Formats: sequence, structure tokens, C-alpha cells
Amino acid sequence: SQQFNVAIFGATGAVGETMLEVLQEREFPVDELFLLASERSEGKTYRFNGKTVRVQNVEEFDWSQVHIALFSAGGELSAKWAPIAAEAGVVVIDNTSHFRYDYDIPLVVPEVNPEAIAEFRNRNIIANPNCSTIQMLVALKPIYDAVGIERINVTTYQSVSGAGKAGIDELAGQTAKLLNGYPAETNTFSQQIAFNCIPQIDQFMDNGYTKEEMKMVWETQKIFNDPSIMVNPTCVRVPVFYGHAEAVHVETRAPIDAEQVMDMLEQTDGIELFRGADFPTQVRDAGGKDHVLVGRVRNDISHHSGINLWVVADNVRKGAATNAVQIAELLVRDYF
Amino acid sequence: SQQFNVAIFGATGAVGETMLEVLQEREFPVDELFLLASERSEGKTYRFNGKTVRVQNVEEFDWSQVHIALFSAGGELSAKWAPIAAEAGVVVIDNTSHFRYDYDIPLVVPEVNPEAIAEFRNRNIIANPNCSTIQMLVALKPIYDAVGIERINVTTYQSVSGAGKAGIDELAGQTAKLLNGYPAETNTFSQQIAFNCIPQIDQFMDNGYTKEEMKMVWETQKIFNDPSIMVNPTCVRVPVFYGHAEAVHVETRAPIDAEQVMDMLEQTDGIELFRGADFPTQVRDAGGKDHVLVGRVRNDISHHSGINLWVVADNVRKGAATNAVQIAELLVRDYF
Repeated sequence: SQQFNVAIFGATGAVGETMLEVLQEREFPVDELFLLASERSEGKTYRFNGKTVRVQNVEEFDWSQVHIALFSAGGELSAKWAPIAAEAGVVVIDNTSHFRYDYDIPLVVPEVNPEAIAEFRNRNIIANPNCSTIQMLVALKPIYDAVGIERINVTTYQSVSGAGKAGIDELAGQTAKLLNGYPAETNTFSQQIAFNCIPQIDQFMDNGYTKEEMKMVWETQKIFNDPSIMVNPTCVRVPVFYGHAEAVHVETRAPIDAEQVMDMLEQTDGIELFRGADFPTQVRDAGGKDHVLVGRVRNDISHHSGINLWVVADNVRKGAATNAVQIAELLVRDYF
Repeated sequence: SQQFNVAIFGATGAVGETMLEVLQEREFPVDELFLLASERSEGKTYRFNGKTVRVQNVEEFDWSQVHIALFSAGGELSAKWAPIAAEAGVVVIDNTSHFRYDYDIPLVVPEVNPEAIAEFRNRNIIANPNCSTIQMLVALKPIYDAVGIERINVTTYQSVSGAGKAGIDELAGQTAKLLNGYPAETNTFSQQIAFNCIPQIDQFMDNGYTKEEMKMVWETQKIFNDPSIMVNPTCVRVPVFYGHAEAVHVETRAPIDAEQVMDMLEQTDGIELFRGADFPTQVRDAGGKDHVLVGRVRNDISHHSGINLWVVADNVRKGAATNAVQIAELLVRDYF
């Protein structure tokens, strides 16, 4: 019956809005909820547990009112405001990339490295990993534990909702213009997205990979705490609204059969396994779900010790909001 | 200036219509062109080299009128009609999967194994390979010749046109209905395709891979004439109309840098290499092209001798009709 004051910073964004919904759905022990944003968003209303909560300016907010803050207002605002909330004694769970690679801040997937949460005392900050990494690592954890992983080839099928509402509107807007004869203009993306696949998520790096691809690499090795897992991504934007899917081709360190992995995955909490000719898809199975979906599990015929799988999740939920709320749950349970 | 009589069986399908256009565009030495189909689709006319050509019933066709036949009417009709055309002295180039794995029938990519065409004399039949395989092998051939290839990881981004006009109608259909509030009806694919990705093309095999996936394995091995090249595909249907893309992660037998592979490909005819922050996509670069497009060429950071690339082509053109017309060119040049 111990209750906590909770702030959500970025309350008017898809993830901030979903964090509220997930807090409500998972019946988090909240005494008071504060909703924070910039000045323009100030005065907007949302319902939490039956009561209207008003969005207030972060500039005017007294951080001492709060035990835990869930941040999802973009990297700039997290860099600016997280140290301030943390200085005030608030534990920040940060859904941006900003603190992920900072040497002493933990990067947590609760199904994977929940021990790392203990390192919240270093800076009063816990980093929430990238959506693609979260879902891949949840699916691969059982395999990693049983037999180890030497190398991951992964290609992604990423929805436009990763580029926020500017991406969603570009998809829906381009698609209507094209269908009704009008030309489609590009702004959020460098090429047309409607009825197209763009093999670029974020800017390029010196090595040919993009930042999104480089994030799956670095965040994987940090989270598994293993600088010897090799990760080889190609990240692609696809004309899908919500959910990300991944084709994962892994090389294990010891041999294991698809039947064993399927049994493990089925027994692991947070994983829904689809067998045989059934498999999850973004539109059909992923939308609105808090867990990770897998199918197409099979032995790699090209390698002595390989496993192939197909991984799907809702990138706004498990890929962000829900992962953060799950960190919060374990934080209050074991540290408060 | 020697001219040949050419038949197209399956003249009213997208590939058969494209075969006609390609024969014209490439100025193939045709004397008479015959267009063949069923009884239902007949009396229809097409323009070819400024002449009007009438579609006739295959059942009533005298095959002795023709030197070469291009087949794209489906596997069942090829099994029926190809042996008939062959016994009459016609050389059949078959764009179906039916004959591709017959030991006595050559499976040909003219950029890759042009010498196999000689095997046409076994049964008067040459097989045209799968579209996804064609574009992959054109891209990998120069790498294969330089340093060899031990293993390929590939995942595909495959357009609905791979499923004929039924697939196109289903995509254009569902997309319209959903943007106007009506539910999606799935009549063709195993799941909704509009705004979705489906990690299944063709029937599931007992090893867990789909037939499309096994084609990429077996046809690659046959065409490179190498049972030791390991191929690991995941084939995914995407909400795109024309062109196939592939994310290709190859392991070479000797180290090679991305700078050398890029130089080779750019110097290879039939390949358009995209450097830097430029890359080909389906909608923007693939549609209407007869060649293979590649970008994102970069060293694989996860492996000592790995190269990653992005490969795109028009599946109806270089992935079908164009490849078939290129076989026919070498056939008349070197064997007639």
C-alpha cells in the first residue's frame, strides 16, 4: 500500500501518453501523477484513474514533489532536465538515447539485466534502451543463457511511428496523394516511404552503418555486458504504422535445436511464441501489446550452430513505455 | 541480320507483356512474333515493332512455326506445353519454377553462368531463375570471382507483384478501403498486406524455411555450380508494388574491403552502384529498369571478411522478362 508520486515528462507525445495508459493498466501504485511539457502544451488535459490531470510547464515544476520521473520528451530536454530532477532526489527513467552510452548509467531490459537497476544511485538515472534492441534481446536472452551467442545478423522492418508523428503523417499523407493521382512530397524522410522501403534509419557513420544500426550494436554489448558478441545490423524503414519486426539470424557458441529454443521461448515470461505456419505480424499481432512476439524459429541450415527467428513488438509499448514502467516496478519493489 | 520466329506463352500476364516490350526495346531479331494464351484470353491484340499482333489459343498452335519460345504461364502449363514445343524443335526458355532443379536443365543468369546455356540440347529447355536469386547473384558474382563466398545471410523486402495481379489488387485494394474506414479483406496473402510485413512467401518446408527461401539456397548453389556456398534467407512480403529489395550480408573466403567491392561492381555492366549517403529504393530507382541496383556497400564490423550490401531490381524485368530475353540473345548468337 506504499504509494509514489510520479512525473511523466513529454506527456503530450505518443510515448508519454502511452506511459500514462500503461501506468493505469498495470495499476502502478501512484499517489500523485504530474504531467510535464513545454509551455504550448500547458493546460491540456488527460484522465488518470478517473480524474483529470493538467499538463504543466516543466520550467515552473518543483521536482521535490516526485519520487520517480519517466522521461520521453527527446534527447535535448533529457540532457537539460534529467540532471535537474536527479539533483532534486528524483530517480529518472529516461526514454531517450542521451544517457544510454554514458559509462556509469545503467541500460536496462527488465527481462534481461534487472540487476543493473541497482546502479541507479550513480546519477539517479536509468536509461531505457532503443526499441529494436529491447525486443531482440528479450527474444535472444533464453538462447544466450542456454548456449551463448557469438554473432547476430539482424535486418529490421521498422514502422514510421519511430520517426514520431511527422513520420506517421508522412506515410498516411503520401499514400493518399499517390492513390488520388497527386504527387507525393518528401520531408521527414529523404526518399518516398509510401509503398517503399528505405534502408536508412538515422544519419550515416564513418563506417557505412547508420546510428540506429550502431545503436543495436553498442546497446546489445552493454546490456549483455559482453564486448565479444558480434552484431551486424541493417535497419530499414517500412510503410507500416505501428510495431517493429526483425529478422534475426544468430550463431550460438554451443549447438542447440529449434525444438529446444521453441520450448524455452514458450516458457519464458514476456514472450509469445507462434509455431509452425503461424507467425506474428505488426498489423495483426503487435499493435497494443506489452510483450514480445516471436515466430519462424528454425535451425540455420547454413551454419553448424545457427538459429533463425522473426521478432515483433509494439515499439511504443514494450519498445518504450512499458519497458520504462517495468523498470519503475522493479525499482520500487526492490529499492524503495 | 538473321531473324527468328519467337513465341510468348502467357502473353496476357505482366511478365509476358513485359517480355514483348523487352524484345522490342532490345531490338531482338524477331521475324514473326506469336502470342499465346488460353481460349478465354484470345482475340486480344498487342502492338509490337509497329505491327498488330493477335493473341491465339495454345491448344491450336503449330509449334513448328517457331525457333524460340518464352514461357510465363505458370508451372502446370509449362510441364504440359514445354515438352510439346521441345519435340517440335523449339527451344523453350521457362519463367516458372517447374524445371529449375531438373539436373538435365540449365538454370541461367547470363552475367553469371552463360556457358550453361549449352545444356539446352538435353531437352530443348532452359530455365529462368527466381527473381530474388537473379538480382542477388548479379551483385555477388564479381565478389565471388575475386575472393570467393563462403556464406550469405539474406533477408528480402519483396513487392506484392511477386504474386501477380491478384497481389497488386489486394494491396491497392486494402489500402484504399482502410484510408476510408472500411476493414481489410484478405483474399490472396496469408495475412493483411496493407501497412504490414509478412515473413512468409510460398509454402513452408519441413526444415522450417519457405519454398521461396529454399529457392534462394538451391538456385544459388546450382547457378554458381557450388554446393559449398552456404545461403541463409528470410523472405518477407512488404507493402510495395514493384521491385524487390534485399539486405545481403556475405562472408568472403578471402578478405576484401568495401572500397574494392564498390570499384568492381561499378565496373561491372548490369550493375548500377550507389555510393555514400545515396542508395537505391524500389519506388524511386528500381521501377522500369533492366539492371541490378546496389547501395550500402560496407565492411561488416561483426566479421573479419564480411561485406554488407543492399540490392534492388525490378522483379518483372531483370528478375524475369529481361533475364529471359538475355538468355535468348546468347542462345541465338552462340548456338544458332
